Amino acid sequence: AAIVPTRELENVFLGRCKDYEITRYLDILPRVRSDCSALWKDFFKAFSFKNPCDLDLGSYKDFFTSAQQQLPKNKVMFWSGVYDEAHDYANTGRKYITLEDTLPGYMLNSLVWCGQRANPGFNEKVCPDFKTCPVQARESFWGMASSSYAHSAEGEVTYMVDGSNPKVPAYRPDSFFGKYELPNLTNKVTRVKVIVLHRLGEKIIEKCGAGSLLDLEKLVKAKHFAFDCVENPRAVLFLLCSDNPNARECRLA
Amino acid sequence: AIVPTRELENVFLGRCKDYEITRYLDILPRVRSDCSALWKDFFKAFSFKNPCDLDLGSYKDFFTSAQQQLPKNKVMFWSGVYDEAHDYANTGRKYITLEDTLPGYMLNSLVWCGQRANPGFNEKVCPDFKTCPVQARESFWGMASSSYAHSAEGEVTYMVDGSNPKVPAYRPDSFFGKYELPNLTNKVTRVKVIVLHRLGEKIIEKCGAGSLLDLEKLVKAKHFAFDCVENPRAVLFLLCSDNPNARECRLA
Ligand SMILES: NC(=O)c1ccc[n+]([C@@H]2O[C@H](COP(=O)(O)OP(=O)(O)OC[C@H]3O[C@@H](n4cnc5c(=O)[nH]c(N)nc54)[C@H](O)[C@@H]3O)[C@@H](O)[C@H]2O)c1
Ligand SMILES: Nc1nc2c(c(=O)[nH]1)N1CN2[C@@H]2O[C@H](COP(=O)(O)OP(=O)(O)OC[C@H]3O[C@@H]1[C@H](O)[C@@H]3O)[C@@H](O)[C@H]2O
Repeated sequence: AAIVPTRELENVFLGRCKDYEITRYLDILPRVRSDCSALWKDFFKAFSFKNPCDLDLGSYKDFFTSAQQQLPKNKVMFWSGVYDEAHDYANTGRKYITLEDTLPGYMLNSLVWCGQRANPGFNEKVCPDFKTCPVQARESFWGMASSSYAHSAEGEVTYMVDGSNPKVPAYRPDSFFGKYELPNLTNKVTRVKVIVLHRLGEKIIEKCGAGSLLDLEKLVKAKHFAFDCVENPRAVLFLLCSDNPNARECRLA
Repeated sequence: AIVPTRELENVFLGRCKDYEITRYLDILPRVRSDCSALWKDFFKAFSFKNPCDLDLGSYKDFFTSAQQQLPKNKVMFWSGVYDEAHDYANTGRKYITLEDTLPGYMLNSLVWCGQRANPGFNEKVCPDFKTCPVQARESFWGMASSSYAHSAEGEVTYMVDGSNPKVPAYRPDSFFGKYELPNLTNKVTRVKVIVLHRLGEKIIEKCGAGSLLDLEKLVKAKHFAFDCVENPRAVLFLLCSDNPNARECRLA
């Protein structure tokens, strides 16, 4: 019913922020104008002195306005259900960008924090489990993060999905992609390129042009973008094969 | 002459704090010293001295403060193959590299040097990696390698470039040759060499020949077991991911 928050949240935030500013993605993403301390103030204002369950999509809006970078054309990737594979393939910004390579994504990835009403306005020892909050509160931070990131995409965007999960459709309207990313693609986007990941040794569940992927195809087209879809394209298959080289799908000529 | 990192202390302390609270928590222990104490040891090694006035001892206190116990069988060394080895080690999930440990993570890619005048480090320019004598040029990374190799236990892995016509896969004067191999202790049981044959490039070096034979001789003389493989499938597949039309990557 509870989760342990990250210790020294301000120090971690500011330390990640300074590391990023001087050393990370230097030739891949631009620097943000606001200094780390200003970004901290915006971040801490969004959630402090508020019950976690009262947050909503607007809570972190000003922080994301300050933190948002212009993103390289054609390079933005979204992912659903395949965090490791999508990040491994995107290769720390070198092939695609993910939210986690952007400043706000990088500063807060993996961290846990919570406001409270009593002083000092946040809790550094215990946080309620967020499943108890309404969905707009639970999704307050990462939901706005995704919206702001998607809204900055231009050119082709790529969406990597799990095609091997019989319980979770490749495309779902209520996922972060469906709820915060796709609806925020602007007319600067030209094409949605879907990569369907079929895990090695698992029954194939979803296929391009069928089920939820056909629903997605229709929606992308109704939003006036080009669309393509590939299953385990060679480059991704080789990546899966590196972690399971003796899988039947990885046999050499 | 090369460009020093801006805000060196802010970056060191920011990476130090990030690492302390959030990085490698399930694979490497925390160190006892706080980030401000580690800064103090690091800074005193080079500060208020001419930028070449260093030797292997200069960062002794920093490295002893920063050294972590390392996961048995998980240590990797590398020469000439930065991206491939780091990609394969996969930020500590499969192997550890020096760059995943606290001191390697903090200083990786940074540039700094001392000067005599206040503030005791040069924020404008640092010497090219060739103007200082060898024991000074290798002072920080040499001792990082020494300390790291000395903490290795069980099987260790070494990835080398077998496709470089100018530079042997193994050299006694590389960091591995000079600082790592000689610091492997009796807790090490086996040196496992992985030879990278870059895709589409001529093979220069192979297991059981050339400098790999020299290495095998030395490893055995230390009573460690030895094996060597060229482009083992897991590594080949990683290479292929970035170049899937290469002839080495044709599938059944
Ligand atoms: N992260 C690092 O900067 C680093 C630097 C030096 C040494 N390591 C460690 O020694 C082993 C790799 O050095 P070594 O065996 O000499 O391999 P390389 O031949 O690839 O050289 C390693 C780094 O050394 C850099 N390099 C570049 N120029 C110089 C130089 O003039 N003098 C000098 N001593 N090193 C230089 C080069 O860009 C490489 O990134 C490895 O197992 C790590 O545990 C890591
Ligand atoms: N804690 C984090 N959460 C999230 C990041 C993130 O970096 N960290 N997220 C999302 N997110 C939240 O974590 C899950 C993963 O859902 P999952 O079902 O795997 O995929 P979604 O489409 O819901 O979310 C992935 C989407 O938003 C970023 C990243 O840029 C991807 O393109 C999702 O349901 C949200 O509740």
